[PDB]
Amino acid sequence: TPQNITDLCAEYHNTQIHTLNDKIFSYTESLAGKREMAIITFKNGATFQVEVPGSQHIDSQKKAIERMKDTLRIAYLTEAKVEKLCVWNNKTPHAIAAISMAN
Amino acid sequence: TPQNITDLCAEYHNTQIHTLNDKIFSYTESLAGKREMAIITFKNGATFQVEVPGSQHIDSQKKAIERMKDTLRIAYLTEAKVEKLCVWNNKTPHAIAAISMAN
Amino acid sequence: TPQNITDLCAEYHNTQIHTLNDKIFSYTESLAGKREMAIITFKNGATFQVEVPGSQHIDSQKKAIERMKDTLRIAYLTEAKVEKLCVWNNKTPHAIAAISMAN
Amino acid sequence: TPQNITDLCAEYHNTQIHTLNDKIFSYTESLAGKREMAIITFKNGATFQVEVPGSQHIDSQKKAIERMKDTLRIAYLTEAKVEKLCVWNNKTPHAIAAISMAN
Amino acid sequence: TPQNITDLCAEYHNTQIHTLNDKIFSYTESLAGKREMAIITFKNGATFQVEVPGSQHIDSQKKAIERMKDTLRIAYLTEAKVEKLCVWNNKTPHAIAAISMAN
Amino acid sequence: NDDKLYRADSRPPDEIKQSGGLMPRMNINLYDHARGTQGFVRHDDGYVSTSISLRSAHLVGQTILSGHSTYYIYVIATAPNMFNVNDVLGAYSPHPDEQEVSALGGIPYSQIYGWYRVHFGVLDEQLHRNRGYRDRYYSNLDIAPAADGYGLAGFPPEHRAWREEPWIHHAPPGCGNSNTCDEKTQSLGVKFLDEYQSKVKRQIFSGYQSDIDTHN
Ligand code: NA
Repeated sequence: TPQNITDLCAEYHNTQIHTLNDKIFSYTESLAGKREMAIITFKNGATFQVEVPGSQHIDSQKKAIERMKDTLRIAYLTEAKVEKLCVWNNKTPHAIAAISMAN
Repeated sequence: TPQNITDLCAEYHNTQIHTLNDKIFSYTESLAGKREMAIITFKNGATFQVEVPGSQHIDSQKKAIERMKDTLRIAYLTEAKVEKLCVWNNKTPHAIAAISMAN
Repeated sequence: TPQNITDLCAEYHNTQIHTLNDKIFSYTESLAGKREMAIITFKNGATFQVEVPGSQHIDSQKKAIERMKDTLRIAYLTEAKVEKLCVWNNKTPHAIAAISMAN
Repeated sequence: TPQNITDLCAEYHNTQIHTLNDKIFSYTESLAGKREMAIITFKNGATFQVEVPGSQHIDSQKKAIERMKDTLRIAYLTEAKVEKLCVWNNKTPHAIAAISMAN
Repeated sequence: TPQNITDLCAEYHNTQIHTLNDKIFSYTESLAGKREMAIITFKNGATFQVEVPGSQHIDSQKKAIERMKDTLRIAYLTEAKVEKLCVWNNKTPHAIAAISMAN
Repeated sequence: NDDKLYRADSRPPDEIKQSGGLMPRMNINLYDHARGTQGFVRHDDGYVSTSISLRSAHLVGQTILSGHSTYYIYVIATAPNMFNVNDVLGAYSPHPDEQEVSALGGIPYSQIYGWYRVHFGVLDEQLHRNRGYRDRYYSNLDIAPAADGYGLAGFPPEHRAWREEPWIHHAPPGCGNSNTCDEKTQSLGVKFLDEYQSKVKRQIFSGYQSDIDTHN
C-alpha cells in the first residue's frame, strides 16, 4: 500500500502525474446518456475527465468514481489548490485516477 | 471523448447551448408525487429543469439526475457563475443535459 | 410541466403556498422510530415538517423526501433565504411538498 | 404530530431533554467492527452518541441514523448552536433520538 | 459502549492512539482499481490510510468506511483540527479505525 | 455580539464581490498600517481600517474621499480579525481621534452586512443589504481583544513600547529582548491571518458540505 500519490501512480502503467499547484478553473457535468461524466480545466489549458462508468471498471470502482465527482465539484467551489492529479494518459482527455490536495 | 460542454452537447440531437454567464437567481425542488424535479431561473427570465425520472432515461442516467440536482442546489447557494447549460429544447421548460461553471 | 413553485402547487389538491422571504430560524431532526422527520420554524412562528415516509407516498417520492431534508439542513446552516414552501395544509404541522429559494 | 423537539421527546419512555444552547465541543467517529458509531461532547463534559445500528432499530431508523451522523459532523464543523437534544438515558453515553438547532 | 475514542481503541488488538492536534496537511484520494482509498498526511510527516474495502471488514463496516473518507475530505477543506486517530498499527501506513476532532 | 463597524471606500460593491471582500493593498504590520498616509481610506500594510459609528466613517470619507463623486460606506459585522487600534497601540496610536478598528487580512464578503451609497458627500437614507451576509455566524462573534493584537503591534524593533506593559509580555523574539523582530512580526501576523482564514473557511465550506447524504 503506497503512502502518497506519486508512488501509487507509478504502480500503474498507463498513468502519469501532472502537478498543477492551482485551483480548478472550470467544472463541467453531464447527465446526458452514455456521457454521465465530469470535466475540469485549469488556467494553463489542461483538461481532464472522470470517466463514464463503462466496461473496464469493476464493482467497487463504480463507487469511487462517484466519490471523485463529489471531490472535484466541492474542490472547484472552495477554490481548493490541487497539488497533483494522477491520470490515465491513454484516454482523451486524460481521465483522473487520483487527486492530491495540499496548500 | 468531448473536451468541453459545447462539444458534448453537439453529439445529441434536439439540444442547444445557452450561455448565461451568471449565478442562478432561484432554485426550486419538489418531492410531490409525479413532480420529483428541480427548476432553476436566472435574472433575465430563462427557466430550466432537471426532468422527473422516466422512461426516456436509461439506468445509467438515474444517479446522474440526482447528481445534477445536487450540483444546481450547491451552485445556487454558493453564488457560483454558471457559464453555460446544454439543454433539450424539446421540453418546457428546457431540460438540463449538462452544466459548465467558470470563475 | 410547471415553470415555478406556485404553479406546481396549484396542480395538487390540499396544497397551498406559504411565502416566507426569510431564512430558517430553527432546524429540528429526529431519528426516533416512527418520527424520522424534520421540523423547521421561522422567526414569525410558522412551522413546517417533512413527513415521515409512509403509505401516502409512492416509490419515487422516498428519494425526494431524503433530498428535501438535505435541502432544509443546508439552507439552515448556510443561512439561505427561503422564498416559498408549497405545503399540504391537511397535516399539522403543514408538510413541505416543495421549496423555492431566491433573493 | 409534534411541533417541536420537547413534545416529540415526551412521546418516548426513558428519554429526557438536554438544553445546551452551545456549539458541539468535539465530534468523534468510528468505522471499527461492531463500533460503527459517532460521539459528541460539549464544553461542560456532556457526552452523547449516535448508536451503532442494531436490534433496537427498525429499518426506517437505520436511514435516519446515517443522517444524524451527517447532521452532527457538519453541525460540529459549522459551530452551529445546539438548542436541545432529546436523548435516551437507558444507555451510556446517552443516545441521541433528536436534535434542535437555533440562534 | 465506550465513552470516547481512547476507550474505543482499547477494545481492539493491534491499535493505538496517535495524538495530532493539527489540521490535515494533505488529502489524497484514488479510484484506481484495487486502490480505492484515501491517504492523509500531517506536517509532522505522519501518514494514514483508509483501507480499500476487503475481507478483513464485516458488512456493517462498508458504510462507515465511505463515511470516513467523506469525513477526511470535509476535514481537509475546512482545515478542521484533528485531535486523535485510532489506527490499526498492523498496516503501513497505519489504517484509520476512528477519528476525533476538537478545538 | 451584533455590533457593527463602518468604512468609507472608493471601490464599488461589484469589485468587492469580485475580490472576495475588502482587501488591503505582503507586509502585515499594524503600526505601519495606522500611520500610513491617507486619496483612499486606510488599507495599507496588511490591514483595512474602519470606524466605530456610521457618522464617524461618513466624516472620514468626506475628507479623504473628497473629490470623489461616488464612494460607499460599507457596514461591517464585527469578527475576531478586527483590532481596536487605540487599545493595541496605546499612547503611541498615531491617529487616536479616528477610533480605528482594523481588519488584519481584510473583510471577507461574508462579513459585509451591506453598504450605503454617497453622492456629493450626502448619505443614502437606506442600506443595500448583502446577499452573502451571514447574520447568525457573525453575531455570535466579536472583535479580537487587545491581548491578541499586542504581539502584532508592529512597533519598530527598538521602540520603547516593547520594554513597557502590556507589550513586553507579548513581544515577538528580537523586539527589545538580521531583522529578527521584523521577520517575526511579519510571520506572527501571517500565522494569525492564516488561522483566522482557516476558521472562516471552516464556517462557509462546512455549510457548502452540509449537502452530503451518506445513505443515498
Ligand atoms: Na459581531
